[PDB]
Amino acid sequence: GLPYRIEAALHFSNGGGVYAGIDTRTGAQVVLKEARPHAGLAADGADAVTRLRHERDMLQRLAGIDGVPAVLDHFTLGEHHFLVLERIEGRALNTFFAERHPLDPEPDPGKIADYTAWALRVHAGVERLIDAIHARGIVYNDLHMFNIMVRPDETVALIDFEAAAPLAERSRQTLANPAFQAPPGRYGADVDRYSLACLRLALFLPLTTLLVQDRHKAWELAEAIAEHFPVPRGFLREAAREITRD
Amino acid sequence: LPYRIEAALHFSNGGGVYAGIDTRTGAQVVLKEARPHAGLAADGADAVTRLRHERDMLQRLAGIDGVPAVLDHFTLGEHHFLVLERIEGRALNTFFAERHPLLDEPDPGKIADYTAWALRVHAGVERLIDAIHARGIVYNDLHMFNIMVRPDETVALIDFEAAAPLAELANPAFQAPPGRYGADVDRYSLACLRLALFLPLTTLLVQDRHKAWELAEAIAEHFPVPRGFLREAAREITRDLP
Ligand SMILES: Nc1ncnc2c1ncn2[C@@H]1O[C@H](CO)[C@H](O)[C@H]1O
Ligand SMILES: Nc1ncnc2c1ncn2[C@@H]1O[C@H](CO)[C@H](O)[C@H]1O
Repeated sequence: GLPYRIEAALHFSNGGGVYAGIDTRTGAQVVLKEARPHAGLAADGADAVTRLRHERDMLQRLAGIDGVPAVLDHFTLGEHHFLVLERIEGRALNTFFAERHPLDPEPDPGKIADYTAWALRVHAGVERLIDAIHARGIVYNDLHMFNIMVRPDETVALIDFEAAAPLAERSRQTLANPAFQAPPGRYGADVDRYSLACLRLALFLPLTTLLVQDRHKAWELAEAIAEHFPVPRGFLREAAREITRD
Repeated sequence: LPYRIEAALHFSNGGGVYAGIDTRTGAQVVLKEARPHAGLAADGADAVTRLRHERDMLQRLAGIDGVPAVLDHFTLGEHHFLVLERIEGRALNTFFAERHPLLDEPDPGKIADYTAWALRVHAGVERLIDAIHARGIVYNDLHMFNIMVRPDETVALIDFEAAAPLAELANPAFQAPPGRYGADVDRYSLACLRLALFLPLTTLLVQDRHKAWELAEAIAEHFPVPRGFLREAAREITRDLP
């Protein structure tokens, strides 16, 4: 009875799945997230349905922001919740680290300068987006390469908002970034300020060194990037300043 | 150190999965990493805890064809790494958008090729799950996203974080039934998989398990699936309903 044709199974995790579909009335591309309840223990945490409704709430707080997927529809069949979101076209930032990173040992500085400009675009777009989210009273809590969409026109977007929370809440909980240890004792907009600094270095470091080097090496990492990329040098300095503020 | 990360595959609950190559032997490997306190869940488990648990399950299942081997595991500071063998092939869920939508006024030869293919894949999933139970552990996340179809059409399973000993839930297509335990949890998932291989995606998500017999009827009208196959699935899925 649905007006949506589900055409692809993208992901499933913890009672929640993500599918690509089609509005049959308009042909419009959509994304479907759905959740099923789990009667369980408190130690089990929030179930898929509870986390689905929080994400919908957060996306409704952020409606109208360019870079935040719109909520098109929501319904329940029995206790099966469905959340219909607009589909952000483009590629996630983590898929650029496959090819666009091996900037080989000795490459053409034409491509080096082009990449530095490109990376600074992406961080600036992600920062503007994060700023607009803070203006609604929301702190994204999960900023990293796997959540950042790079659209065909080079503008950016963020995919998963299940981890976002109101800014007024004061929570010592810090989610870790793929590259550096979670910073001890941070809340409010400072959590995103930290992830953005991590992203400023990650955009230039090769994947292997990303996972291996810890946050005490940030100063070394900034100086190393400066010698190999034409970055305005205080830009990298300020990232290492933010990552090592404790 | 002895690995070169080539691609960033996924990051969830403070844990990253990366594709890599052993710099010595040149072999393809999968890198999983976790930092302490990261991904702290309501039950006190962090990403290191889950990674330690996944290695334990993989070690108890060593030697089973279809369970990725544990190649390496080490720490770099407080940073834990788990190096697994790369399963070649495609995840079963990527076929559900490519192989079986065109089989809507369809070509009967292709309908038959797909049917024999799906019964082979499901039978291989059955044997893998049987060998795993024999080793005393129950898979818990058996569904199309966890099954790899290798080049030779043999199957493997991919994520063993959810695995647990038989001593001590929801499926993409249907709700988990109340109070099933032991190896019976895995056989419910296998039953759901039987109908899932033959249903269109929208009917999978929309139809609940009260309609199992109806969906089994619908499947036999499009596919040459033996009826006992579909009825064992419908019966197992409804075994505790009015
Ligand atoms: N609202 C949305 N628009 C486009 N893609 C979405 C999406 N929500 C999830 N995805 C897809 O999930 C994967 C990353 O979690 C994929 O990287 C990502 O494509
Ligand atoms: N040993 C392995 N061989 C191939 N792919 C692996 C893998 N381990 C994990 N993946 C891929 O990572 C994602 C989530 O773990 C995907 O679920 C999964 O495709």
